[PDB]
Amino acid sequence: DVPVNLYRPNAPFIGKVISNEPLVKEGGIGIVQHIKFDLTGGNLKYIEGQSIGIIPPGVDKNGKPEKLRLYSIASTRHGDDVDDKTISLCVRQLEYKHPESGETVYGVCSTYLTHIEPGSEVKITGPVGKEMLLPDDPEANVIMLAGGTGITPMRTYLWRMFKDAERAANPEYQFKGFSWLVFGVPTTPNILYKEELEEIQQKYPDNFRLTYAISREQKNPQGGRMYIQDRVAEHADQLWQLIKNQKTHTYICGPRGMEEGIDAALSAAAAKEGVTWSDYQKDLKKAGRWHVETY
Ligand SMILES: Cc1cc2nc3c(=O)[nH]c(=O)nc-3n(C[C@H](O)[C@H](O)[C@H](O)COP(=O)(O)OP(=O)(O)OC[C@H]3O[C@@H](n4cnc5c(N)ncnc54)[C@H](O)[C@@H]3O)c2cc1C
Repeated sequence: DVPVNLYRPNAPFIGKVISNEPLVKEGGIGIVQHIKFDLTGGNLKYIEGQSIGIIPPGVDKNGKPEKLRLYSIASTRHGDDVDDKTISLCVRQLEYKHPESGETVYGVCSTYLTHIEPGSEVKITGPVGKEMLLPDDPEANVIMLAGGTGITPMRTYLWRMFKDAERAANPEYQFKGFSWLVFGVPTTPNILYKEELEEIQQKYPDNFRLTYAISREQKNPQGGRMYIQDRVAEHADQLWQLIKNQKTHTYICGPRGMEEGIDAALSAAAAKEGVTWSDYQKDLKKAGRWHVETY
């Protein structure tokens, strides 16, 4: 039922880039791009929460052909234009420091993708992943804990749930539960998809809450920079009360090691009612209701 591995690295899909638009507005840190690809000519179907591979051209430092890098899909099953013809990605350009051979090193596939022109041919594999799937239940609660490009599967959920054209195209999924996004980025220019996320909250104030953790603009109560863990600590009691519902699913996506502060915050909340969180979390993972994808 769930589409998986319709294309594989030995015979990938050759898709064309349609658009490559900036998501980091002026004044932000780094480059993150929304890249849309053409899927006509082949049979690549996908659903929300899945990933695709991109194989970059040329060779590595050892002369061997470059491997795929996995990217979370930014679009719903229908694509951004709700036509069943496209797929989108949300790609950060990886750039880093001076003690790693050279002066500034740029990541291979992400610099390729972030500078790619419309009309160019791309090797696409997949879709992969059954870890970040949205339930078919319209009455489910969805907590979304996103850091940076961790917004990317959250975009696919929130678009399916709340965009007018998506609701018209999906008669079996008219969402009426509650969704909460806690989004951690460094600046207000770095709030990826800000205007559309804020449009959804103004249109659906009882069904979507939007919380920001903006590190260069806000401080936590200890005087340090505001991160996603601090906003989870601020709302730990509320989030635990929602997690107790049998129909609540929680999604964690973003940088590796973000799980640690979220676990500590929900541990203090769960302990007030005599529950050890690390054990309750194991049962949620078993039930398929605690979904993690960090990198
Ligand atoms: C399931 C999954 C989903 C993902 N989704 C997305 C997504 O939606 N958007 C997105 O932008 N990315 C996503 N990523 C990460 C993405 O796959 C690639 O890892 C990333 O884009 C960098 O690939 P590259 O080819 O640009 O870098 P490479 O050229 O392979 O460079 C990466 C390598 O350089 C080193 N390196 C990286 N950062 C540093 C640092 N700060 N200091 C020192 N060394 C470092 C490491 O050796 C690392 O293996 C996802 C990863 C996974 C596993």
